[PDB]
Amino acid sequence: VKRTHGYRYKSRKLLSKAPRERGMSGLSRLLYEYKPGDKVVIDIDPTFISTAPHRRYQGKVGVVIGTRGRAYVIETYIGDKKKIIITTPEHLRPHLGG
Amino acid sequence: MKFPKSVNMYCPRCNTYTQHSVSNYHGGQRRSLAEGQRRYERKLKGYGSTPKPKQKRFAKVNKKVTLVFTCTKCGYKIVKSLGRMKKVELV
Amino acid sequence: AIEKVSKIFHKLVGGEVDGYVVLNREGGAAGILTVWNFLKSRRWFRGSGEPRAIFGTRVTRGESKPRGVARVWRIMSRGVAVANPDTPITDVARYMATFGIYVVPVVDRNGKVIGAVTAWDVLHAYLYGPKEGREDVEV
RNA sequence: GCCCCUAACCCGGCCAUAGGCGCCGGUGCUACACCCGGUCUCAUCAGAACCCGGAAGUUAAGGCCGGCGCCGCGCUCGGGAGUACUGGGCUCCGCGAGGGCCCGGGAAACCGGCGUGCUGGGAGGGGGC
RNA sequence: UCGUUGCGGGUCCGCUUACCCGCCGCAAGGCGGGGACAGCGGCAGGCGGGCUGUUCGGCUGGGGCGGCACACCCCUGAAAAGAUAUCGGGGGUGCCCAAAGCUCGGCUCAGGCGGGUCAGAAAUCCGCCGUAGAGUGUAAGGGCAAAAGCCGGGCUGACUGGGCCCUUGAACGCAAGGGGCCCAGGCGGGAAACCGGGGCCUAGAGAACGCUCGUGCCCCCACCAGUGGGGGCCGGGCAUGACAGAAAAGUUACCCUAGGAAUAACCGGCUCGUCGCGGGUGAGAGUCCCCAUCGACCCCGCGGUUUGGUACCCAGACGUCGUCUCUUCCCAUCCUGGCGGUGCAGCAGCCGCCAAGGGUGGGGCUGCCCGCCCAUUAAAGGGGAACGUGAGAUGGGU
RNA sequence: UGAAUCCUGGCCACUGGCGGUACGUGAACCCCGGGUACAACCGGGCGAAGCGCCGCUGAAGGCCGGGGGCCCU
RNA sequence: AGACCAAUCAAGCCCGGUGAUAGCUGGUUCCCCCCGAAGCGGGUCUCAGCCCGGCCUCCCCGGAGGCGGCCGGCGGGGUAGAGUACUGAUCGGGGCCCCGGUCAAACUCCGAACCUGCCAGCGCCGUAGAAGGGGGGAGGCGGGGGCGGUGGGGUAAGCCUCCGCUCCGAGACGGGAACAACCGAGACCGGGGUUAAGGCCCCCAAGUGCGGGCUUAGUGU
RNA sequence: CACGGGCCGGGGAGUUCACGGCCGUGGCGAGCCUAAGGGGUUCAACCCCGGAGGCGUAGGGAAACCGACAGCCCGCAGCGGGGCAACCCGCGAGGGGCGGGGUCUUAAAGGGCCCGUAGUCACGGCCGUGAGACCAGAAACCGGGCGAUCUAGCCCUGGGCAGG
RNA sequence: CUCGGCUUAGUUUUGCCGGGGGAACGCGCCGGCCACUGGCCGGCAAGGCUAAGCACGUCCCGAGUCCGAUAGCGCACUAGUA
RNA sequence: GCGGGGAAAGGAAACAUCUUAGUACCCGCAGGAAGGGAAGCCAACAGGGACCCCCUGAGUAGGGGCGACCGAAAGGGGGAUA
Ligand SMILES: [Mg+2]
Ligand SMILES: [Mg+2]
Ligand SMILES: [Mg+2]
Ligand SMILES: [Mg+2]
Ligand SMILES: [Mg+2]
Ligand SMILES: [Mg+2]
Ligand SMILES: [Mg+2]
Ligand SMILES: [Mg+2]
Ligand SMILES: [Mg+2]
Ligand SMILES: [Mg+2]
Ligand SMILES: [Mg+2]
Ligand SMILES: [Mg+2]
Ligand SMILES: [Mg+2]
Ligand SMILES: [Mg+2]
Ligand SMILES: [Mg+2]
Ligand SMILES: [Mg+2]
Ligand SMILES: [Mg+2]
Ligand SMILES: [Mg+2]
Ligand SMILES: [Mg+2]
Ligand SMILES: [Mg+2]
Ligand SMILES: [Mg+2]
Ligand SMILES: [Mg+2]
Ligand SMILES: [Mg+2]
Ligand SMILES: [Mg+2]
Ligand SMILES: [Mg+2]
Ligand SMILES: [Mg+2]
Ligand SMILES: [Mg+2]
Ligand SMILES: [Mg+2]
Ligand SMILES: [Mg+2]
Ligand SMILES: [Mg+2]
Ligand SMILES: [Mg+2]
Ligand SMILES: [Mg+2]
Ligand SMILES: [Mg+2]
Ligand SMILES: [Mg+2]
Ligand SMILES: [Mg+2]
Ligand SMILES: [Mg+2]
Ligand SMILES: [Mg+2]
Ligand SMILES: [Mg+2]
Ligand SMILES: [Mg+2]
Ligand SMILES: [Mg+2]
Ligand SMILES: [Mg+2]
Ligand SMILES: [Mg+2]
Ligand SMILES: [Mg+2]
Ligand SMILES: [Mg+2]
Ligand SMILES: [Mg+2]
Ligand SMILES: [Mg+2]
Ligand SMILES: [Mg+2]
Ligand SMILES: [Mg+2]
Ligand SMILES: [Mg+2]
Ligand SMILES: [Mg+2]
Ligand SMILES: [Mg+2]
Ligand SMILES: [Mg+2]
Ligand SMILES: [Mg+2]
Ligand SMILES: [Mg+2]
Ligand SMILES: [Mg+2]
Ligand SMILES: [Mg+2]
Ligand SMILES: [Mg+2]
Ligand SMILES: [Mg+2]
Ligand SMILES: [Mg+2]
Ligand SMILES: [Mg+2]
Ligand SMILES: [Mg+2]
Ligand SMILES: [Mg+2]
Ligand SMILES: [Mg+2]
Ligand SMILES: [Mg+2]
Ligand SMILES: [Zn+2]
Repeated sequence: VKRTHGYRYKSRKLLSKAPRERGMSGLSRLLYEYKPGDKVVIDIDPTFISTAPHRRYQGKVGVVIGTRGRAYVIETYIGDKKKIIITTPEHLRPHLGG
Repeated sequence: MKFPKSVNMYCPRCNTYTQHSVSNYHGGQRRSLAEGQRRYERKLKGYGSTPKPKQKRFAKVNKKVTLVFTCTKCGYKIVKSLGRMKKVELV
Repeated sequence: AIEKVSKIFHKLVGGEVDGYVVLNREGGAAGILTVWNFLKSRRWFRGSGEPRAIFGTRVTRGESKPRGVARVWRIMSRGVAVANPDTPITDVARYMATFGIYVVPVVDRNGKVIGAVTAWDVLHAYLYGPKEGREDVEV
């Protein structure tokens, strides 16, 4: 039977947490202020799944283009196609590697 | 599912919230002067097979629930769909 | 009752059900269909097989094909006793133990079929009791 | 104002080395508490709680600090172990499923050892500008 | 039913001249009967395979029956980025809810223990423990403890007008559907922050044409103005589940055409579960005694001899069962030759080994093959050769 | 159906055919009302056969099983 | 008897519509030169067809960066193994607990090799034109072999169905006795030389080559 | 051991038109071209006339209706300056981005389409769609006619059938 | 006008045929893309004829980037013949 | 050439409305041509002025399982002119 494609269709491992990470996450990711040109890493937080980007963007590095209210507009790539991810900071981490 | 007979709803004409009476949508009667009905009656005249398709196999169990919300202040009517489910009971 | 036996044959032989309740046009119990109906009578049977070894000859139909398929009511058990929700379970158990038929139709007051009692239902009553969310009515 | 040093208090980050059980001590001008009342704001079955007004009593408890033991947890430590597993090559073995050699990576359980919160800002206190 | 359909009298009666039926007559016309009926034409409803045209879907370890792997969702397969198939495995979906939706506050669950009037395993009360062992509508997976659960207060954001992005649809074209972030209008809850464009997240989903409803001091309708009516743009609904959307039943052995070894039947190839044959093991039987003869429970094999699995070759074609006739080969040997064991006294029997030179026959029954049977016999073995051999026959069966 | 001869059982549920008072349904015409300066259009009334319904029919196409106590089902 | 109706009948013959239509089968005619595929994804009354993408080719615009490799910095991941701690399975010992043992595609405290994102460098390609864009023409939308994922299924299969590198199809030639895809290796034409795989008793170019040991079965080669 | 050809000679398959897209050239250019037809000719050629009409020059909107650029930045070529060169700097057509403008929707914001120049006519080529459409191939269906010397049935009128 | 039908781009709107109904008269009648009303505009159906300019090819004449005896018409010939 | 009767195959990748096509074919009737022809017209308040045929309008309006596909007229330029 063909693969089904719901928005979260092969995400058991990705959305699972170890026992020591159970419960609410810390709030420091909320407090980073990103400006255009900043580099961020998409690190999905499973306790806020409805605002999380698609599983294909986990671990990708994007560039902040701007803000939309409280979300950040991030320019990234899936293979060769440019993608625009709009997401809240709880699903973002600063990329220190350049 | 039960649904109220009166709700407080935004009225675009009044540009404010007003009380709205709720009722089921009922389709009006097909009028013989409708252009598509005039064309059909023309097509039905003369010899030939039945001229148009007529569906025989149906698959939906329920129709979409459509409700008419009438503004009690100005009479503006909003007809909205609540999705496909069995007929609501207006309470 | 008017269904073709080919529609339900695999579900019986494969054991996915222990029997069928056969309904008339009004939803009443016309009868019962189990494997024993297929063992008692061969009115349903038609031979088949792989294509024949047609070589060096003029034969125009090399493979047997089934064309007139028997209807269910032609081979069903007619006139089975039906049960009501207030029917004693011991009368059903006596029937099943005596005749080895493990399906009994259940009808409402108007005779319309609303379900059936299987031999697995009877065992459940004798072993545990009522099913979840059910109450034992007076007999 | 400013800079530096610095307990318990306030706001935090990481979220057990911070948790849990038991035992032994320290701390009280100030600060934190327990504490005293219910007219007022507010509150409930209940001034217990919440909220308000206080300051008689107390470090018995909480908080904070030090020590010991056990459990739990942590560690870029020793062993386990270059073991298990693995990327690349092979006219190398085996009847075969499979194994072996060479180049490159390399665990985990467990046993032992060590550890048992660290830290950012502020008030207060001390010293100078 | 409209017309043919006329004339008198009060829907009814009558009449004849229409019209119809028959007789006579070359014709003219006469006679009799019926009679505004019937008959005939148009229109309308019913019955109507009598006749005409067509449709009788797909996937498929050949087709068919079944199933829906045909549209969706979760886990696994899936090989630690992404993608990933099979008629692969385990399940689910075509809803339900005015709350099971929004928000604010308070609280803590399953279970256990101690005490307490009925009272009890389980009711309400006091206390202690309790990492979630509960709950969260609904599959599965994920999330959640001053909550995402339970209770209570106030509500309708399951809102109007729009924009951008993600997924469906990987990198890489491409519906509908779903989700996210916002701007404006106007609200709900809240001290505020903030949250609300349904349900904690991942499923419950429908083009064109047609119709219908909503909306606008809205646009158009043929020289001009008016009235009725019609059309248009924007949005909601009515449906295609074969779910990127025809309106659709059989049967052919009377069959026909185009093709296909993309695909079955025979033979061949591969495989050997099945079939046949061999070996290891030794519980147990054999008076005693495992192995004279056996061989439970298990295990290792060989053959290609039954049956199946597969679909590689052959559809401009390899003549389809058996038998007859005729030749040859194998050995896992039935007899004949040699040897051994025995639970071998003799007569017989049983078992093993070497050995394929020769023999292995005649009948009854059935289309058979196989098998059963009859009288003999040293014995009346089994297999292979395009299931040897139909350009050799036969033609009983299929 | 298939000479003759002895015979030819039970069943009208189904599929057909036929008969029928009432009732429901059932087209065009027609009538009434609304609408339209007229129409289109909208509603109602009347209502044939037929169908529903009730009966007859098997030398019509055919069918002829269970359970229970000759009886019931 | 679906018989027969002029060798024609489950619907005659003649001429006409008519060059009926055919996603199917057959055929499709001179030379050299350049580049050079595909049988994958999605949709389709779709499964022997077709369309949109991937892959080929030709032309043009554009204008400096690009990435089948490696190192490092900064990240992601939950497979192999491991474990039996959550959810389950399971054999024993000891007093619902403790100890030992057997397991897991739909279990996971841990956790590689490995793959992958951004940046910097190396390496290579690129102004004789990177990225990007436009236009014309396609073919093709049946694939197959080896090796690897115990991939998943199956008794197994020269079996079915996925994932990846390479090769055949579309690739000559040497070796493998023959032999598309095994090994070696990539061919403009002629000649000389040296090697690869593999071989060197004869067939058959090159050793009846060297040391040690084993086998007596022509085992084997 | 898949199918086709005995041999030889001769014959034997992408064509034409219309419309569309694109390319390579040629003419003219904010314009380009004539059609039918007319006059002349050395008479289907050729010279001249014919501008009807078609396409372009402006778009948006269903429609009523309304109706458009030289402002800024980046920057290839090129040019200029400096430098032994490397390279740096300036201007910068075309190209790219913004801004501005026309119009539709909306209460508006936002959003859609469009705007600061190139077309048109022809010749050759490739491809698409129709026409028979590269060549060969059904079983069929319909129109109008022909047939009962065969055969099937029947009607009218003749003939035949030893012997037992 | 109405009903049925064939047809037409003719669409609530083309032409006609058939069944049924059926005018008026110049102070009238008809048309102006649904019907009606008012205005304006244009006309006079239901009778008949009509040259020229246009289709065709048995036939005659001319021409040709056409074919050249398996080609070209079936026929270059005692071919619509045997 | 004029009047009438009148298909299917094929296409729509099935098929019935539709198309093919008022075609093939059939029946009737003329001429060297036939038919048409002298406003109950077209237009839009400005004006054309019988008819047929050619070029255009134009694959536009419009018809159509609004699918395949079908498809004018007025106006303009000509031949000729009564
Ligand atoms: Mg897919
Ligand atoms: Mg949500
Ligand atoms: Mg057949
Ligand atoms: Mg009458
Ligand atoms: Mg009549
Ligand atoms: Mg029929
Ligand atoms: Mg169908
Ligand atoms: Mg099929
Ligand atoms: Mg099926
Ligand atoms: Mg993955
Ligand atoms: Mg849900
Ligand atoms: Mg809450
Ligand atoms: Mg899709
Ligand atoms: Mg893609
Ligand atoms: Mg969906
Ligand atoms: Mg007009
Ligand atoms: Mg589909
Ligand atoms: Mg053979
Ligand atoms: Mg076979
Ligand atoms: Mg066996
Ligand atoms: Mg033994
Ligand atoms: Mg076999
Ligand atoms: Mg094959
Ligand atoms: Mg072969
Ligand atoms: Mg052959
Ligand atoms: Mg042969
Ligand atoms: Mg042959
Ligand atoms: Mg032997
Ligand atoms: Mg044979
Ligand atoms: Mg023969
Ligand atoms: Mg032979
Ligand atoms: Mg026979
Ligand atoms: Mg026979
Ligand atoms: Mg009888
Ligand atoms: Mg027959
Ligand atoms: Mg016929
Ligand atoms: Mg026929
Ligand atoms: Mg013919
Ligand atoms: Mg090349
Ligand atoms: Mg083929
Ligand atoms: Mg790296
Ligand atoms: Mg493992
Ligand atoms: Mg293990
Ligand atoms: Mg991977
Ligand atoms: Mg394929
Ligand atoms: Mg492969
Ligand atoms: Mg090929
Ligand atoms: Mg070789
Ligand atoms: Mg030599
Ligand atoms: Mg062939
Ligand atoms: Mg041949
Ligand atoms: Mg074509
Ligand atoms: Mg036909
Ligand atoms: Mg005919
Ligand atoms: Mg005769
Ligand atoms: Mg007059
Ligand atoms: Mg000739
Ligand atoms: Mg010659
Ligand atoms: Mg044709
Ligand atoms: Mg068709
Ligand atoms: Mg057809
Ligand atoms: Mg004339
Ligand atoms: Mg004339
Ligand atoms: Mg036409
Ligand atoms: Zn209002």
